[PDB]
Amino acid sequence: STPIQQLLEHFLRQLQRKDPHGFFAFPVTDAIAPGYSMIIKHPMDFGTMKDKIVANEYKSVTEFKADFKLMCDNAMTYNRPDTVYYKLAKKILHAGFKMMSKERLLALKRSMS
Ligand SMILES: COc1cc(-c2cc(C)c(=O)n(C)c2C)cc(OC)c1C[NH+](C)C
Repeated sequence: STPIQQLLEHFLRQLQRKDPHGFFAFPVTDAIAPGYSMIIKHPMDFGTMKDKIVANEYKSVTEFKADFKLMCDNAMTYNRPDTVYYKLAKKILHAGFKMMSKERLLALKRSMS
């Protein structure tokens, strides 16, 4: 494991703790969400993000945050605002962006000195 992989695994574990039912753990299938593949063209989930960390496919925290944002945005696009998925996606998105904020990453960058 490399330092970037350990950092991304830490952020991913913290985000995944906010989804105890595993709604974001693996891809959404059309069987459990009719028309999903017809509405969501760039699917994303925590399991795919984990595979990308293990394969060393993320060059930066910005790329990781972009996948996290895509996952939440997909749930808010497919699902209406009064649904469990939309509400959890909104809660998870705000918490993840606070955790990986520019202030937190600037403090972490300054600690690399
Ligand atoms: C009902 O259960 C699930 C629901 C969703 C889900 C997740 C999201 C983000 C979504 O937008 N939709 C529309 C759906 C249907 C995913 C699931 O598994 C990945 C499961 C099955 N789990 C064992 C709990």
